[PDB]
Amino acid sequence: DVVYFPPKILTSVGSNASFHCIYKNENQIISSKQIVWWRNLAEKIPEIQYSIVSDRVSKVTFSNLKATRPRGKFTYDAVYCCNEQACHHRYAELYVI
Amino acid sequence: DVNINISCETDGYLTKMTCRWSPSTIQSLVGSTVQLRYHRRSLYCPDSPSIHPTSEPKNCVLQRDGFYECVFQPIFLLSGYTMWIRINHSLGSLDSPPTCVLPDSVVKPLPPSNVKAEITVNTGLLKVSWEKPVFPENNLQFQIRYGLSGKEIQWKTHEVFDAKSKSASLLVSDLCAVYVVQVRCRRLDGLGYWSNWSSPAYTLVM
Amino acid sequence: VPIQKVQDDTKTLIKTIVTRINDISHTQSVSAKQRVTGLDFIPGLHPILSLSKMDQTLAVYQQVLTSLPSQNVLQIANDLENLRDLLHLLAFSKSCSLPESLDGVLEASLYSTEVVALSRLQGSLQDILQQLDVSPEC
Ligand SMILES: *[C@@H]1O[C@H](CO)[C@@H](O)[C@H](O)[C@H]1NC(C)=O
Repeated sequence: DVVYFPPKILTSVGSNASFHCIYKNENQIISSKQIVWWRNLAEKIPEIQYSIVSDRVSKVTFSNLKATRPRGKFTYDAVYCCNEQACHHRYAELYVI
Repeated sequence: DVNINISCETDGYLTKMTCRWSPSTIQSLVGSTVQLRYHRRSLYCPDSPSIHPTSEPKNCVLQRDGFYECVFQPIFLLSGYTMWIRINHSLGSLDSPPTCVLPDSVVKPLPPSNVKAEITVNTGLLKVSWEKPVFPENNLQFQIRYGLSGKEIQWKTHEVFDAKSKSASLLVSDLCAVYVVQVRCRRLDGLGYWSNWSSPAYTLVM
Repeated sequence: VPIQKVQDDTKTLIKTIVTRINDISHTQSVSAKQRVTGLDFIPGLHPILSLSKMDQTLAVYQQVLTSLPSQNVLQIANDLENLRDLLHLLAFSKSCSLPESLDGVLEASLYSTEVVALSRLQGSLQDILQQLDVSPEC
């Protein structure tokens, strides 16, 4: 299971938004250095934007947010907390208007 | 006169099929309902359609032209749709002769896109080029109409039967005139309608 | 019924579904090889070799796509149903016969379910199409 802090973010263009995540891999929390972030399972977010809040909580910071381009019915971007190559099904909903 | 003809047309995206029929012979007979019934066969149409005992009603909407339109969405591209008109009168019911339509065979493709027209002055030929629509995947035939841009276009048509042809060269009488070109397509086997004419393409001259 | 025509219509239908999935922009960018945990019930890279394996794979993809609330997936599910019927018609040729965590992943992660389902479906269909040139065993 994964936990996002916060589960959802609603913001406007140009603002900054940060997501925290906890990755409990098969009953053991992996090191925050092992956690990587993905965007809509399509492209890895540059490691420059990552921030190690603590040994277990990873943080991603978005600067000068661009308006989220809708992909059909999906008007939000799915942010994924992943344990290296292996991602999880649960994602964070990022709304940029 | 229960000889009502039902015509169906599948959109260029193969997402829905609209069927049209006229109740012009039944409007006088009031006090009874008229609705479209249909039955779907897993694959293809039988050689001789038959009124299957088990059918389902389809909701049709009356249009301003007086015809009823029934839209099937989603569709089963390779399923045979047997449909007919049922009149449920107080004395009983009457059924029109059933017809079976295969949605794959009544597809109206989208017009060819990325239509380009260029005049090669080195040879004096009008070169037309286009890109086939996304659908259908079957081999297509193309027809090109071209003429001098003006008040009343005097159209000329050229038929292209090469399925793998992506261009056509036409010898025009006036090399210094601006021509307008539009292209439409249809299934090579003729099992379907002609597409609409593409967005007009214009040549240059200098 | 001409079996050659059934095979040609099967190839045309497979190409149609592949093109439809290609038209959904947000699906082509997702790597079908990159594994996602929690969605192991969605036939990833199973070496599809028999007709019954193709049928069960397409039935799984059909059941998954049926739950999604989009009309594109509903249409793809209907096309897959037609493809399955075509596969049964092709099976009757060579004289041979053929025989719940989804709710939680749909409720919590609809986007992941749709994306992974469509990417795996595209990969499976490209494998079936590429293997249709070689006579497949029952
Ligand atoms: C948002 O991030 C940018 C990135 O450099 C920074 O300059 C700006 O000060 C941040 N805004 C706030 C309110 O923190």
